Amino acid sequence: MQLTYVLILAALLFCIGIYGLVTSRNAVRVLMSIELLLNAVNLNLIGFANYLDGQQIKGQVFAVFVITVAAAEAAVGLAIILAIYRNRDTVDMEKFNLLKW
Amino acid sequence: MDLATLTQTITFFALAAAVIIAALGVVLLDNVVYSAFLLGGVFLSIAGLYILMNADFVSAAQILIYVGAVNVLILFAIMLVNKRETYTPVPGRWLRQGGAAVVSLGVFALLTKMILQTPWQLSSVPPTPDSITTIGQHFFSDFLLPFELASVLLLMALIGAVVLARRELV
Amino acid sequence: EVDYNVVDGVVNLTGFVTMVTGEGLKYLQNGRAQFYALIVLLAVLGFVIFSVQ
Amino acid sequence: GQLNAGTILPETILIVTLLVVLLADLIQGRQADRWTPYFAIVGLGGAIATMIPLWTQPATISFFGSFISDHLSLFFRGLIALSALGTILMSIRYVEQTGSSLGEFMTILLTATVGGMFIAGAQELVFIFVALETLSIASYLLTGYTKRDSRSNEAALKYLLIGAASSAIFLYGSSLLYGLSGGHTQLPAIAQALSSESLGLVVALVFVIAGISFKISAVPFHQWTPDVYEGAPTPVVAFLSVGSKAAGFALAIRFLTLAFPSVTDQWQLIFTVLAILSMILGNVVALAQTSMKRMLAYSSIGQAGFVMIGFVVGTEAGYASMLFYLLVYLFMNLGAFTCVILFSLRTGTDQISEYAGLYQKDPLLTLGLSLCLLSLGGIPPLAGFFGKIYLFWAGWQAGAYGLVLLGLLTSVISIYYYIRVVKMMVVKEPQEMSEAVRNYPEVSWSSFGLRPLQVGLVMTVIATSLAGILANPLFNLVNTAVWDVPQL
Amino acid sequence: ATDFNRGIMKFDGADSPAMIAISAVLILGFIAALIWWALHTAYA
Amino acid sequence: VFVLSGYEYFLGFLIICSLVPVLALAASALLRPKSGRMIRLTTYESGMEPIGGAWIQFNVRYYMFALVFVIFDVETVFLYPWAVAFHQLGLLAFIEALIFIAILVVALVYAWRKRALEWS
Repeated sequence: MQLTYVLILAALLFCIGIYGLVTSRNAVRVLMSIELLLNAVNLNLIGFANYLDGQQIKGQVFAVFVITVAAAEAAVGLAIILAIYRNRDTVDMEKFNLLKW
Repeated sequence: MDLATLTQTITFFALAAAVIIAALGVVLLDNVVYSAFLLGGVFLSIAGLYILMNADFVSAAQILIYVGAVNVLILFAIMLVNKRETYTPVPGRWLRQGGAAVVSLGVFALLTKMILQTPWQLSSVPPTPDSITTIGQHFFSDFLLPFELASVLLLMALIGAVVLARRELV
Repeated sequence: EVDYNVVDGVVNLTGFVTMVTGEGLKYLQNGRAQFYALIVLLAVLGFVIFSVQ
Repeated sequence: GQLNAGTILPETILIVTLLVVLLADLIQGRQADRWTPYFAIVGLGGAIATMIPLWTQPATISFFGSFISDHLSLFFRGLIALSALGTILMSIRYVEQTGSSLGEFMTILLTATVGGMFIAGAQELVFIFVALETLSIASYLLTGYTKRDSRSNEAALKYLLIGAASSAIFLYGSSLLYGLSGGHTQLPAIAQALSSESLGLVVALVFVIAGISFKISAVPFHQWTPDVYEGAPTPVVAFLSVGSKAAGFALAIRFLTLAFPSVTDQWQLIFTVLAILSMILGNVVALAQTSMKRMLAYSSIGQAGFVMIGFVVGTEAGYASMLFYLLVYLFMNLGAFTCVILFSLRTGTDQISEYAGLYQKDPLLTLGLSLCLLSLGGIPPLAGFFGKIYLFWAGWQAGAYGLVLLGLLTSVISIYYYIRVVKMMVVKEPQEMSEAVRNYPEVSWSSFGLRPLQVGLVMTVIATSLAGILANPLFNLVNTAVWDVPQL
Repeated sequence: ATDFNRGIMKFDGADSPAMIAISAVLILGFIAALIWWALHTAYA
Repeated sequence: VFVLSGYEYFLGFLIICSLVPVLALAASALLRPKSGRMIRLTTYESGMEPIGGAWIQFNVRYYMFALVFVIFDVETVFLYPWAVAFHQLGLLAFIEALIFIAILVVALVYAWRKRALEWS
């Protein structure tokens, strides 16, 4: 058994990203947690492409696309963080409670 | 476990402990620059993990993008928003943190149950060492439409991130 | 007095107890994004738990 | 399979239109904004016009197992293209009035359109992900486009947070589907490689359902929608309520009928709970909203519950009722958002109380917003009555009595908060009119983009009123897009 | 309630909640008694 | 099964190349003045006290250069498997990669024309 260890490590990385997506006060640490989530998914994909689909490695192509889309999504997320930092001069997530009920 | 599979298991457990420890340091650290450097530590240990499971081009892509470009961008934006904010702890911190911990532990217990419970269809054929040639054959095959759509995604992401991170002094 | 009070009380009470559940169900959407993702993940957990018995 | 690149000609025309609009605003600058909206309109019309020869073709799975050009994907591609066409007709004066550039806005909007139109037919798991995050990232960029406003920046940040979390949950579901089916990424190959319910398939199902219901705005995942529709530009939220929701429903029909035709009772129970509590919380929280955009957000959640009534039934008429309701919902919601645009351009306000007394100042705006909001409420001669009639006819057919009863009850609740806006515009006295309507400008359709606004308003109002009684060609166009759904 | 207590219909303690409650149970109880009696005494 | 060849030296050379700054700094710290009962801890500031507040200016050029680096870095990592698997692919893959390169050339023209490649 070695694929299940890669999957359990990817699940632990996903839950470490979850605790931190919904915990962190800094808005950039939320994007760091989002990158942790995406790298957990990529660990699942590369492990599945290794232990199940080693000849046609479609999970590695999937992980290349996830890496390349997650790069652009982190880029536009830091753009949105800088745009919200320009007006309100904090980055604290507890000061972005303006669009309530 | 003579010497090769022993080295592979020792490397896997060392890199897994490095991912776990550095990812906890990304979350559970007060200094945000330490999280922004331990994120690169996470990405490097994950690239070593990809090296272990026969994905060398994807590991080099992981070093080139996540360490080389995404972490550098994150560090640049961290230096851009670097201040000395107080971050006064709100009185309802239990409702966020304890709920977040029990949700993360519930998702981890559920995922561990379905991972250890599922009969995965393990292959006996060894994988191909020539990964980048089959990925290049895949990019102009089955995966051609995402390959062309990724260019439009990158163009739109560059357009929007130039627009939103700009000053329009006119 | 019975007609104006009791029967119109049932009618206006039907129209009233559907107004205070939305003046008190809007506080479920409270402006915090991390609470919203917590609700999303609790929904994921609850739908897995209820979809398997 | 074999590559069939003649399928992508709507999206190819729209990608070329995107590139021409961007290159024109790079060459000419802001003075390129005088003709490039009309070029984007002609490009979207050309995409819809090239969809017409594709409608008379077979199923013709296009790329190497990566795209389906059947009538269902063609219907959804035409729906998303019409949503973007109405959005471009609304965002000519509104984007120029904020001082922003119109060409970069239109290229991000056309990128969202090609992302939705690629969602509309998609078999690869990675093509589903790439098109879904093309639409998602373009929606985050369109949400905070007016970056001098704090509400748009906050809406973009909390939209990117929820969307990235839902994207990673969707990707964990897609990675689990890649692992559970051996090594397959196409949805029919996943359907063939797994055919029995197990712990792990239910996990991938609920993860994918969360990532999809983020786009649907079902009730535990609805919470981005009121903040985004209060914060973002109003044509962006018109596109997000029509075209993004249509892309999410295209993803749901493409995914749950192809990748999961084995746990159909499980995701039908899940979407039953989503529909029930989505109708409830969408139609009773809009009673207390005092802004028109937030009321339209909660009403959009209620309309998503009404569509999920027909989605959860699982028959041919149920999918047809969902398609017809999305088709008429395009007309009524684009007309309502066109009137919200045309009132906020002249008054600068959004509150429902500030609409008071509009009947004598701007009669066309009150006729438009009255007809579209009453069509959203389910008033007989308009289109939404017939859409709800089909949604309840298909839903009493396959024994879903409680969902049809809840849909009728929440439509009665919906009538109150729609008729409140109609009461503000029509019923309120001249001596009781608001400060925005007292200082109302002269009605002039000649400034920069108010004539495309009037053209889009007249077209959507004529559609949402006349196309309820002329619905039989729409019924015929919809019911042939249901034969391409498995198990019917 | 005060708009009904004028002129000919003018009685002290008519819109009181005790009087409204006893008149409500009297009226609506005779309604329910007549309905149950019609379902029982009348055939078809 | 680990089938990659050449990475049994990569781990050992990573270990030894990580130890060579560690051994250099440890051999420095062994033979060194352990000294300084007064202030080692001073900032430079060109010969005197810290002048003018301990801050730098927010400048978004640091974001814009790393952003265009992210975009064209992703472009190059997509272009690597096209490049090495070019001898096994015909004119059609060259046309498809030409479409990819042309869309990101339009992205470079946008990054040039809008003032995002600027001074630093």
